[PDB]
Amino acid sequence: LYFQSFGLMNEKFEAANTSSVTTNESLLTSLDQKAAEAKGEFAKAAETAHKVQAASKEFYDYIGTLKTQAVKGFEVDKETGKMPYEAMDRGDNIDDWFTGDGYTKKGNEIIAKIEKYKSDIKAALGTDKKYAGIISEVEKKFDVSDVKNKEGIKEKYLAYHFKGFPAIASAAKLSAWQNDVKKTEADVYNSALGKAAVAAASYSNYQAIVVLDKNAYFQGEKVTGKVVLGRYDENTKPTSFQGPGQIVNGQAVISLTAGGVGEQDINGQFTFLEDGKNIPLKFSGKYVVVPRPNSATISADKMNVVYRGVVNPISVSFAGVDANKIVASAPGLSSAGKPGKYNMSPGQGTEATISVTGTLPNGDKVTDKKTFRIKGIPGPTGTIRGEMGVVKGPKSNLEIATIGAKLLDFDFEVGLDVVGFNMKIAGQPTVVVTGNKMNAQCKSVLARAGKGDQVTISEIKTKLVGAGSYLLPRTAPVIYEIQ
Amino acid sequence: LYFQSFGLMNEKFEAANTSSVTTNESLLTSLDQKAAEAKGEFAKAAETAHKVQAASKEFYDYIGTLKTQAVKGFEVDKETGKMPYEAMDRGDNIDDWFTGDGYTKKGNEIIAKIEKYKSDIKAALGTDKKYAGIISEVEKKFDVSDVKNKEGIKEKYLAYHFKGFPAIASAAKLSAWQNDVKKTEADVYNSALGKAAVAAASYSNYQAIVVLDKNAYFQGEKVTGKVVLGRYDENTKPTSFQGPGQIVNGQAVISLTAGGVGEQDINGQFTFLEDGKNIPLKFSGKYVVVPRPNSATISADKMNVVYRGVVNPISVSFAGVDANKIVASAPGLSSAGKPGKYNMSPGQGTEATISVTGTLPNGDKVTDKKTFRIKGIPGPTGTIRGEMGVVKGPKSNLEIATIGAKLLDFDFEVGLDVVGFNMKIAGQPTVVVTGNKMNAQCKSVLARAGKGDQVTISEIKTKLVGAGSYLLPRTAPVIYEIQ
Repeated sequence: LYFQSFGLMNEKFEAANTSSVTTNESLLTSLDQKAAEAKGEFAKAAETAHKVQAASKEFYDYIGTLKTQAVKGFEVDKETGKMPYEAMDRGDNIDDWFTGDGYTKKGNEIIAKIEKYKSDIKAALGTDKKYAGIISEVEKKFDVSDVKNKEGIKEKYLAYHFKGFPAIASAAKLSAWQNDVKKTEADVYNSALGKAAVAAASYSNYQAIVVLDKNAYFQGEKVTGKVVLGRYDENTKPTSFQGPGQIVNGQAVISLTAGGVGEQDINGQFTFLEDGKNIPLKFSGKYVVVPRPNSATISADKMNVVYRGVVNPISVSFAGVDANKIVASAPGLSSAGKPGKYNMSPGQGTEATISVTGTLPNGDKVTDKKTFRIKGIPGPTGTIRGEMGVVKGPKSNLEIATIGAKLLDFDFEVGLDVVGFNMKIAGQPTVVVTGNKMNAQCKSVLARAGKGDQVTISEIKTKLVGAGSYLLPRTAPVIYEIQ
Repeated sequence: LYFQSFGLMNEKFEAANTSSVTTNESLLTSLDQKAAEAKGEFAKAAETAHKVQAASKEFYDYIGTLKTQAVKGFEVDKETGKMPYEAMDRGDNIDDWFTGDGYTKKGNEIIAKIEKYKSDIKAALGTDKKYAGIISEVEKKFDVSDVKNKEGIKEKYLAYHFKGFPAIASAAKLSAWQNDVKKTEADVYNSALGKAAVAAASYSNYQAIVVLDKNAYFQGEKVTGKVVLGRYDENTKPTSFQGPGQIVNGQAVISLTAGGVGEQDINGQFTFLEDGKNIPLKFSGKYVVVPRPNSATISADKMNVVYRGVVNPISVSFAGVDANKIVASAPGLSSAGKPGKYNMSPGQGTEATISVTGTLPNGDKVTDKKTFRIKGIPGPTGTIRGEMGVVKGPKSNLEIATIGAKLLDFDFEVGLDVVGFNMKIAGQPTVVVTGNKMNAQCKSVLARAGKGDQVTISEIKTKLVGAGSYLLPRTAPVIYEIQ
């Protein structure tokens, strides 16, 4: 009596099919957008989803053709659109599917179509575990093997399910097959998106990398940095990369010729188009350009000497330390008026040690020292009229002469003054003289001298003026020969 | 006449429900395993999936209770398990759902149960776009508002759908509701896994980082490295991290006190448990420990001197260059037998330039030079019996005396020999002597000398032996005074 119950079942199933076309389209679009934007596995998943789209459509559409044939000759209402369910109690419309016990060319054609759907779905989806349940359900729901009846004899699937059935019951069964196709379809679209995203999120797609803040350290300094999981995937395809390199497996191998001097930046970015928004991941890498070593230390080992009573210029440098962060100290040491330039006037003793402390850019203190031998000024050489050794000329020139002293090859500009000496001519005692000139006593003692006679000037007392004033212990004697 | 068609519909739907319990369990397990292993978004998705599990179960089970009531009093076959479909043409069993036009306490109870299912699903799933279609379908399929009949009057949903219907038709409708619950369930399990994995794969979860091979360069050197997308996500939870730091947002901030000397490694790993396998991502970070600057250059500016005819020891060093990679050259320069130690014996000229080339660890060549002034050996001081100036004693001591030369405060061990001199006593001409001893001519010339008399020894010819032999131009004179 109740054909309305079959009418309602068909109404329910068709409403699910109409709702399904929009929801399945929306799921496919999500997968397409994800594939176009992120590529990799999402492009592999979209390829699968579209193969299943075409196999589901072919079958769904073909089912619609069989439904049309089942409801043939029944006028759908003009406004409501619903068929007269009470009038649909015979399956006369689908008689041409079967001949006697078997099928016609049409019946064998339906079976081959159901078969093609299962085969296509099986081929589109792989052998992958993620899809094994989807396939098993398709093969179960669409198992077209002969059905045993109450007697236990086998009946051909289409005859068993549709032969002599009410037209409305047959339309409801076919609408239920359409529900199964739409369900499987959505299952694949949601399973494909998930399989692809799980693969993209796999920790097999990274390399552990140490990024230290600097690569060179001194002992005791805090080494600082991070260890990150850096993407290492072929399927990682940035929309763009700006920087001194090209993308290979989601990374950029970078190179550049080191800039002039100081701290330098390696700036750029990756951009990713994701869910309609552009994702910029900017970077500012850092390196430093240091000057190459350029200062050798070349010293004469016997020359580490400072003279007492003179201003000894000293140069100080400490490679690896800025000239402004170098401090030299010692007794007798002062600044000379240029960076790293000092003056040493040694105190008492045999050695003078100059100590140097440098402050490194990290604030570290570094120390070195050098010992210089303190030497007394060399003995000057006595002179008569500025000549050394044996001075010749008239007796007259000796009487008005100045007794002096010279320091030969001495690299220091000093003042030398004779404060006394001893004069001697044969036959008369030595005259001790105060001053650098011949006494009235000298001139009288010389009255007896003439051509050939030598006058010795010895025990010359030389006063030096440099950094202080000193009475030098020894000056070489000088001789005058009258001619 | 056909109750078998309703029997088959119910058989189909129940077979889908039995198949669904195992497939939905398998989907939930995948999500649970992923949540336990990778956590983050997969734990958020599993929380959603379990809320929907309990709401679907409550409803599915309650539907089973209504089905039992619909098929009450019908003996299922002992072996086959199938109900007698022909015998089930009345809905007498579910009469207690309705009273007159309305419902009983039981009928209102079914409506409240359907309502609770939709509300629970709506509450379990959020307002998130990924789940908007799932919710819309639940609200559509389970819309329990009054249904307009053929006359256009509204009929209560349960009365319209189940009042006076064949028991087998009512069981099939309820089994179809069960199919909808299982479908929605699977939809949520597959949508939750996908939403979570898409979020985990989002490029918003990275920082672009420059990892250079070194941080310090000289101008012109190839700066080398990579730029990687390093994971920066709170939801990135490694199973373990070994290294000198702790994990914060999928990264490890690392620190250590720099080791002794040379190339050092920062070794460790991240491990991730994924799909039953442990994923080890090992790292070996590199740093170098360099010695702090320790060598100052302290020089006496007036002392950059080398003497002609002597072996002048020179020291050479070049900070930033290994002692074995330093090469010094100059005319007169040779090795002294220790690293960086040389000997200079200058040629002709006023200056000697020592050039130094260093080879840096990268093979680079660095050059510096220093000019030294070449000075002739200072004039020696003449001696009689090894005494300088004015030598006193008997005439006897003068006759057998050796005339010599001394270099005072000369820091070089040389050989000095007198090869000639001039002897002079008053009243007699100068005696020119070959040798360093008093001639027979000298001894005869001295026969006339006595107490008080001075003898001058001048024009001393000194031969020097150092690095070669030289006749020194000037030697200071010496005087003898007989007493």
